[PDB]
Amino acid sequence: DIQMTQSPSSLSASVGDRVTITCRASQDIPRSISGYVAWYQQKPGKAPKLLIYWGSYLYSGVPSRFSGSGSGTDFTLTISSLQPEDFATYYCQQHYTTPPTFGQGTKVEIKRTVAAPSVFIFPPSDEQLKSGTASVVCLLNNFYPREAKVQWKVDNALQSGNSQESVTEQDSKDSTYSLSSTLTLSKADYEKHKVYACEVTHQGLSSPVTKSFNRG
Amino acid sequence: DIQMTQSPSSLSASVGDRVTITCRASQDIPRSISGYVAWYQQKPGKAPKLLIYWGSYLYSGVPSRFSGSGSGTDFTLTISSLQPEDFATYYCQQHYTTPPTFGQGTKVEIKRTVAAPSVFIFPPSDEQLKSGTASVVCLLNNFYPREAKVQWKVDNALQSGNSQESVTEQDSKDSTYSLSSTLTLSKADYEKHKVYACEVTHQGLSSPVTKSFNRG
Amino acid sequence: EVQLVESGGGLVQPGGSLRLSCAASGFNIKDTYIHWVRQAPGKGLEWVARIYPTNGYTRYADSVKGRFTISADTSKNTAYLQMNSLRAEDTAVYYCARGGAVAGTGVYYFDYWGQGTLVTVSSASTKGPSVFPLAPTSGGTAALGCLVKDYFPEPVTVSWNSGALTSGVHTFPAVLQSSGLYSLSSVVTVPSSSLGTQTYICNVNHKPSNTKVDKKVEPK
Amino acid sequence: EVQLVESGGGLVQPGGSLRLSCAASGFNIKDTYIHWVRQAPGKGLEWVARIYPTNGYTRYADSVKGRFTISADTSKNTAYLQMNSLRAEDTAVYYCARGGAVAGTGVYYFDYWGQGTLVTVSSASTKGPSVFPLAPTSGGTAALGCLVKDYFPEPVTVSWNSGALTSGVHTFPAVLQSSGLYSLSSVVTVPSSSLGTQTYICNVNHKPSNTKVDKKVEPK
Amino acid sequence: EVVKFMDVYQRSYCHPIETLVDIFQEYPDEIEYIFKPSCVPLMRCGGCCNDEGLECVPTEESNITMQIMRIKPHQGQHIGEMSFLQHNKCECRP
Amino acid sequence: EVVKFMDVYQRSYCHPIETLVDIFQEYPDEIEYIFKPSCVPLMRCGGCCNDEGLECVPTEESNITMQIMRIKPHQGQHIGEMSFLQHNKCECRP
Ligand SMILES: [Cl-]
Ligand SMILES: [Cl-]
Repeated sequence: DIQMTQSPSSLSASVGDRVTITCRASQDIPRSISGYVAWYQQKPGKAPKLLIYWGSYLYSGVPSRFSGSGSGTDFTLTISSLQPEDFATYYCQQHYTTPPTFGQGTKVEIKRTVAAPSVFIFPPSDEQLKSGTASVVCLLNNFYPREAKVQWKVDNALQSGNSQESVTEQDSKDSTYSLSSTLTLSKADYEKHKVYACEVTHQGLSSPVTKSFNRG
Repeated sequence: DIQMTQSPSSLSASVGDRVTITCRASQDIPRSISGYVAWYQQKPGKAPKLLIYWGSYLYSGVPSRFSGSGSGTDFTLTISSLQPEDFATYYCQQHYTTPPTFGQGTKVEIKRTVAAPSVFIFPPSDEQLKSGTASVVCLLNNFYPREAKVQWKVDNALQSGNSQESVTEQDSKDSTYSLSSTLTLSKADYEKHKVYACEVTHQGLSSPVTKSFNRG
Repeated sequence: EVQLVESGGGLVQPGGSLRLSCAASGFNIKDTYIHWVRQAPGKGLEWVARIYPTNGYTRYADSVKGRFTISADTSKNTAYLQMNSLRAEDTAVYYCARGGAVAGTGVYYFDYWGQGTLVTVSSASTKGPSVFPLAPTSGGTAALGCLVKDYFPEPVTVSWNSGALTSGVHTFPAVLQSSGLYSLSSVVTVPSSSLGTQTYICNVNHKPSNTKVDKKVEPK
Repeated sequence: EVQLVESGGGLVQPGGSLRLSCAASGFNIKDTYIHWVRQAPGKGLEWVARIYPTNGYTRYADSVKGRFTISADTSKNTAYLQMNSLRAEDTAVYYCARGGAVAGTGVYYFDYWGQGTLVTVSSASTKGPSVFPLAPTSGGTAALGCLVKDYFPEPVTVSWNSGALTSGVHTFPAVLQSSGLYSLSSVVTVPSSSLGTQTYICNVNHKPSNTKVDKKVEPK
Repeated sequence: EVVKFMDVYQRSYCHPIETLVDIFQEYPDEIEYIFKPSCVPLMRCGGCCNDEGLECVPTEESNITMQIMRIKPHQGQHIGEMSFLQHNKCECRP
Repeated sequence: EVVKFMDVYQRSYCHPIETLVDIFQEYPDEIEYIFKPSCVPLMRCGGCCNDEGLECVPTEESNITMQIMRIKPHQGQHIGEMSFLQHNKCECRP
């Protein structure tokens, strides 16, 4: 049984950069032995695709900026000029023995120019306002880097414990993120108040951006 | 058993001429078969020497003017530029089978410019004149071609039945012949007569040459 | 045109059973290894099992040996994984994959993968979602969306205008509410000027509950 | 330096016997075929016999089978021909010859020949020769010689001045006299001016009679 | 100073290669002669298919004619024109 | 269109020639792997000496190192550096 240790665990690099990812086999295999590792790319919610087989051969249809090498215990995947569509997790796999095993992955993020979010706020629908619940949504669209803070204000008052965020995976063409924050109240407590605001902090914004509506 | 028929039986050719001699095997052998014939040269009173082996290969030390070829039943020895020392009998030999057999030979004579004989006559010795017999000798030296007539005169009278000729083999350097005629008498009949003459006819001589001595 | 199509995923209870299928095409499974490989949510890839269809030779990961059985029916060109005594840690996307032939011998890498089938091992019950609109110049562009709320298990899909509108669309990863149901939002950015005359419909699909809802999203 | 040296020829009576030897040197007879080949006077060459010395395999011409036996003694590097029940038609020069090795197998041609040994099968008896001088301007050159008369069997040799004078020498083929003995003359041409001061000696040798005579040849 | 997997694979794979073939094999019913040389260089199917249920067999063949010394031992020798089979295209089959 | 006796003799005679050698022969104690390719081109002593009491044997030898796929069947595969014997001079001996 070979375990494969993959490194780095994650990295951030810019378009055109050379990226190098390594895989080390746990077992003592000498340098005369090679060609027992394959590498895969997995984009979010997709099946892995094979990139390199038998240590260093490029699989048909894979762009030529991908290559691999290695021997003994030590293998390498190189991306010679990183593209935005190379956002992915990359996995090595040994087939020196059965079971074949996978490294645990390297998450590659594309570092790009700073872009501030566009902010939009959404009242709850009347259809939901029946039911018993009110959901208020804030959206931060197409921003980089990923760090951003979102503050919900209700009649100037600041909220906590009633909001959940989701963030998209890095976009495969422009390298941006979007984020949603969902404020969840009882219909009761919703109907008590007038102004609902979303305040957004981000490196791209020289000062906080706030979006709001009044109920009605 | 293969018999080999060699042709020609004899020939006369000039220095520098190309000479061609053939050998035919008696048995039906097809053209895909070759290399079973050797050729030899025999000079007078000498052992044969090998010239060509395996149909067409030149034996080491043999001049390059000699060559051979053939197939099936038909073989050829060529002398590309005949030299005076090529005076010889030439024999083929088959070794397709045992017994190995020889053709019956081709006698090669060198044709050269006409040269008249030098004539000398020799009285019998006194030592022999004891014994009971007298031998008189005429010599024709270094002549070409080989045809020559020798007439013994004793006191003008012409002799018959008491003379034997010998002729040398063609000389290996100048291509000439010499000839001796020996007149054999009883001492009795020798001592009866005064003048002894040798008369010589030859193409090189515009008229007969005569040599003589008187007994004493 | 090599394809592998997995089916038979879905919700199943602890201790329960489930059979997965993989329908192969563009090749004979006779000539290759078939494998199942799974991926627990947010985690790495873990090989589970392999079949050599001709002779029916099987191998398994220790984590699944004696509970899972892999097989292949060469006449239907289909591979199966029978899963017994399921626990929560078996929850994952399950992928079928092949190892083709080179130099007259199966390769030990995975050259084609199907798109996977989610298996959720849980005691909770199926709930279909309610879908609420998210209605709106912020520099000439409006955003709109659909809040897809209270569903179980995963997954949900969302298209806009029957799959015709895909530019500017972000469908957010589902979050699990402290209630035990999922929610997600899907948004799109469209020209502000378009709002009077053009319509925007989100098509939500949650197959586990057989729910299939269209919802129009407009101002006011 | 390959050599083959035949001996043991000579006169022998009809019905008699004779053994010929061939001493080889510069090679091992072990590695080759040894042959005897003969030539009757004035005739062609006729193969008689062959030996493969190692195993002692023999082959013969029909004309000699059951009367002749060929053998080889590898330790003396010598081949033999034992000749029985000799007739006049066996009269000939007998030559030993070899067929060397090429491509690890004996060749079937004759690559070296010794110089031969004369065998004369006759009822007549040995007679040594009497040697008489042949004594002499015919254009500045004199001829002289020796008449070598009444001998049997062949051959005779003649040199001039112990083999020192060979230019201008002709030794004639022997003729058989109606008496049954042979005679021949040998002549040389020398400068006429030389006759007063230089001497000329013919050295005659007839080994069958053990005769060995020198004779001075001069005018008067 | 190490031959690379794809060279090897390429050079080893089923093809016509120059091969020294004993003549006695080609003419196994020869009681009469020994041959010189005893073996001849012919283009023949050599290599691997790398698939136990396949073998490297010729498709297209042509006769070549050679001059061979035929020795009937203790009897004689001659040079004979001998026909030998040659392979021009090899290919992997069952 | 006929090969001449001295060419043949010359081409057939004992020399190093390119020969396809099964790997299983070179490593006959291999229980563990199948090999790809299964045979490799090596310079080896081939030809005839034309003399029953002689054989064509190598004088001077050198190791060559190649990349071979080693498949442990139903277990896995890898690429292995394998040493094979080569003949640089051949010559006829007893
Ligand atoms: Cl197992
Ligand atoms: Cl016999």
